[PDB]
Amino acid sequence: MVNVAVIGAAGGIGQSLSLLLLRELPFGSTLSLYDVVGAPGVAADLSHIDRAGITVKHAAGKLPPVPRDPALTELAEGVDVFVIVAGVPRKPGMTRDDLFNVNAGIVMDLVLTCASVSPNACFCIVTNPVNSTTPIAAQTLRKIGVYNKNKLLGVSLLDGLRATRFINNARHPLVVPYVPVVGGHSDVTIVPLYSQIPGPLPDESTLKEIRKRVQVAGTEVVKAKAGRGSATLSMAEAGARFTMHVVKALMGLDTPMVYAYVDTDGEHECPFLAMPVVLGKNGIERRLPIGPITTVEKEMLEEAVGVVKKNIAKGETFARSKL
Amino acid sequence: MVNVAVIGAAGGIGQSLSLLLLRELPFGSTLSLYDVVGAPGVAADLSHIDRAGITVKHAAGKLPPVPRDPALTELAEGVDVFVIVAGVPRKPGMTRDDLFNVNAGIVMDLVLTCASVSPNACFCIVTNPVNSTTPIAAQTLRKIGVYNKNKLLGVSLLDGLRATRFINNARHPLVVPYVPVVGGHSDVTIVPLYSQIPGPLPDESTLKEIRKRVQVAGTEVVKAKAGRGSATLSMAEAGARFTMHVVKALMGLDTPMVYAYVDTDGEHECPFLAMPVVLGKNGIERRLPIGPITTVEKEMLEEAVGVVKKNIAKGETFARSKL
Repeated sequence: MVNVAVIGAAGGIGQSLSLLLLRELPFGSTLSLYDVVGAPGVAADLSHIDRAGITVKHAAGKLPPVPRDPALTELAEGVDVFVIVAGVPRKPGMTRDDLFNVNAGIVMDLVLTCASVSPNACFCIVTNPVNSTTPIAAQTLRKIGVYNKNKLLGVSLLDGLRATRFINNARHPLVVPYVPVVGGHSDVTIVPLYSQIPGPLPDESTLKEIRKRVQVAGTEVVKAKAGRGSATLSMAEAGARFTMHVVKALMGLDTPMVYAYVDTDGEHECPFLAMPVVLGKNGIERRLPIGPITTVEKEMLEEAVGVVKKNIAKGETFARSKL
Repeated sequence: MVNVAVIGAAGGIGQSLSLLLLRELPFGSTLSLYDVVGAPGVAADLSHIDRAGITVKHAAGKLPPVPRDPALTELAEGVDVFVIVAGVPRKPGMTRDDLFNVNAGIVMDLVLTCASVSPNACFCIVTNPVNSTTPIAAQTLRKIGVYNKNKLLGVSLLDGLRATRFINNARHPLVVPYVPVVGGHSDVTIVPLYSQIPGPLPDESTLKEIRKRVQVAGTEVVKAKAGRGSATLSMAEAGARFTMHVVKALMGLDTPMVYAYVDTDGEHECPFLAMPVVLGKNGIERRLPIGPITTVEKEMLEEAVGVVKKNIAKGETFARSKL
């Protein structure tokens, strides 16, 4: 029925992400686990859970890393959704440029190897920075001639998790299930649109602080972790729920409206944007307009788009330099 | 409504366990997280997930570990369920006896510290070996005079997950939701009762191999992890699901029949046994008979009880030596 592959399944994010998918994947699904170390152990661990009708496959790549790993090529056969989660997490000790360089090459190799075997699969990019790794994946897809603009999804959902949580904490018992977050998935590019959710809002004073908190929430966790790591459990929650939305859409079990960092297909001047889409059996089914926003929200989006464009260009420049 | 504390929440097991509890705890619950390192980060991580009506508390103990940590004493206030999941990994250079001694002393300290503040809480023992750490907890409860035989629960459910999974793999598409597992929670003490599940069974040759695999499934994962770790994801699944059974019973939301390593009251010559109980508003509500079993299952259980008695005596001997 559906075969979902977690590429990078043995890291801190991948393990919890894989656990969530194992518990929620519909009966008859297959969970495929790839990592360059620790994949057999994660698979054995998860295979012991009493899911009925779930098959757990795995493959171990060569350490130290080999490009176009033959083991990944085998695993990628028949996969419908690739969750690209491999690469380094945003932990202290690597700049936002260092993270980009090693992770860009990792995303390139993995997407290249996976799409060469399963070119009609969906690709959910959670490897950071998704503002740049998503266009890098697109360029990789373009290079081998299998790019489908409706099957590449940069996972921006964690922003929505935080934006929803923070506003719900502010006006409890008034609770909403989601908050639109558009633009990008980096501090300067994250734009929550609280004006679009029902109910009275806090003063604009408090609102400014909550918006800022959404944008620097990743740093908030690194600080709370005394610099010993970054968000992994909430990261896994966002990656799984979004993968689930894609899976249910592929199966015709839902046509969900989600916010993701996607190819804009000419609907916005920016080539890629965190924006509302509805998913169907072919991936992105409809690109929706962002909707009415406040002047202050428009100002945030204008500055966000400015650096999103530079994020994209950086990723595309790296990609063409390596082909 | 309910306040569930995960004691050891920053370990591999604790983090995924806490993640599942955050996703599953009913609206209005409180999730409390304690660890000697990393508790603030795990709390910040989980706090960003868009659960409505869930409060996330944490407390950071001293490191190096100090007895009766006052930070734990504060967080223990008002807790209904303690998940003791604070076992230390066995590092190269430690004897198997050394491992038992630090884990037994850890269970003793944390039960002592928590029960002194919240003596009517339920205690779910996940720290291994539960065949011995559960009687150690009981002896600790008895010394401070707050022992409730119905609220001390050794978590043996992972045996049931593997026993259910392996038999479902054997007879698919014939699927059962659970398999009775009695006796203990280690190697020779684990006794699956496949004779009690519906449907035809494999021939006794295949059955012997499946039971053996349940008994040594823990090392199956250690092997698949090249000795660098043990089952954490499936351990977290079992811990969270049993904690959830206890939580729903403390509320008026279920009276579930579960299998757990518990004080047998007067029902068995063995003081502690993995056996069927039904949980209610006061913890264990009914102790149920193990039921009819095969001559082979009877023989396995006889060998198991023999070592469970030794396991108990070992734990109680350690407990008496430290008060």
